[PDB]
Amino acid sequence: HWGYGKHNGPEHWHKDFPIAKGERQSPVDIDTHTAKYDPSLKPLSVSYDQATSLRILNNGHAFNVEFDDSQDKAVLKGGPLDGTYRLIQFHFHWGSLDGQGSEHTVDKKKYAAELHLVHWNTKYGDFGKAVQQPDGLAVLGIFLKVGSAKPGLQKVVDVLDSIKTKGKSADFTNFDPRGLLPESLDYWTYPGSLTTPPLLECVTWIVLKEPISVSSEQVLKFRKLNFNGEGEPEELMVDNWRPAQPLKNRQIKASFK
Ligand SMILES: [Zn+2]
Repeated sequence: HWGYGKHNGPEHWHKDFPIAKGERQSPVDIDTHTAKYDPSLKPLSVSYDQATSLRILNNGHAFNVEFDDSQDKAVLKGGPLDGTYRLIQFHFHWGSLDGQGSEHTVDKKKYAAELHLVHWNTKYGDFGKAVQQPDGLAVLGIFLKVGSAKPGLQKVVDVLDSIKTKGKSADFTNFDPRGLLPESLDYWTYPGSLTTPPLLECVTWIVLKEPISVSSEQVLKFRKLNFNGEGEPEELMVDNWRPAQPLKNRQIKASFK
């Protein structure tokens, strides 16, 4: 169907999803000199103490670590947000080479990968209703660079062998997403979209300034995943990132000077 290849990749998505050419598409390049420091932006509140991970799934485009979102167990508030948003899943985008893989860029710099922690606004009741609203989602984006290992990532890396191909899932309980955060919660924010079809313009993006470091071995394991299902020709799950889209009539704000 849509994907990341030569014949079905991002430049083709507008044919099935015309919002791909819309006014608030993501990702974008973050021009750090043009972003506006906004002193009215509050610190982010990340409350992940009671998070309940359940499962990890290869969906053919990335792998999602899924959470129980039927109660306020893992929530994001504050920052640019005016409500309570519940964590539903996180996943990554990454490259075939360490020099690319992120979706957002910073002064045109591409990082090796990018983590998206996806949350939905509880005033809309469920994720499927939230994506139909302009303030439905809050996505926390975190850049990954290759250097020292991230100890909190290793449990994810080690299960990937069990979900090599599209449609495979595995039990994945007791995973603590706090182990994926950098030290600082300084962030940029702007209004945008899902970065995969259906590309809905429902996201408040919150992109952290500080990257996390992961080891070369950790990202190598991401690159052993497959886009295909079992019993089909092997297509490595790499370069599953959408490039930067036009900023159009949007302002990126910074929580820091
Ligand atoms: Zn994503």
